[PDB]
Amino acid sequence: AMEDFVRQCFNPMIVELAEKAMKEYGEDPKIETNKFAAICTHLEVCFMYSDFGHRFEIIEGRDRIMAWTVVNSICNTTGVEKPKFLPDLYDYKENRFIEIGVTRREVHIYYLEKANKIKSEKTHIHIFSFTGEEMATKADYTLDEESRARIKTRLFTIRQEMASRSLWDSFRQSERGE
Ligand SMILES: Cc1cc(O)c(=O)c(O)cc1C(=O)O
Ligand SMILES: [Mn+2]
Ligand SMILES: [Mn+2]
Repeated sequence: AMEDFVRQCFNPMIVELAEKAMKEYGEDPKIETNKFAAICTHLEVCFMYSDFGHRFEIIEGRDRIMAWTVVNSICNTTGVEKPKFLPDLYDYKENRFIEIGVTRREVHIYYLEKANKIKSEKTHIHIFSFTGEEMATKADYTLDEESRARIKTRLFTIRQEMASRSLWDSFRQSERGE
């Protein structure tokens, strides 16, 4: 049911990118169905965020070779510190990487996990929940209210579609994909 749900509510490119990523690391998306849904969800949010501005460089969704090529290449032309971990976007207006978090838990909680994981980076953090809460570094939310409203609407809709299908309770308790 969860596998059908994802093949039906995300566009084939997101599904294929997610499915490929899982199968390369030896994860079956027919088994790790919550993870599958989360990877698709987070991918879609990153694509939506980029699309609301050539203000953003999409790093998430690329193979590792291309992602590091995009990163090293931004760093050499801007001078900005090289992150330890692949972030999700680069913002050419504010001249900072963005790490995008999508969480079934509280936003402050997942914010802290992110901020701790990348403690020594100057990467901007933007957390979304499936409840329409966000939290971002210095309460700087990067996007305009409308672009953020679209993302929150899309995430709430995924939640409710999952609930229509009696999948939400599994998904929200499953913390995998975070
Ligand atoms: C959990 C995780 C979450 C992310 O938001 C992310 O952007 C990412 O690139 C990777 C992972 C991850 O599986 O390490
Ligand atoms: Mn990422
Ligand atoms: Mn992310």
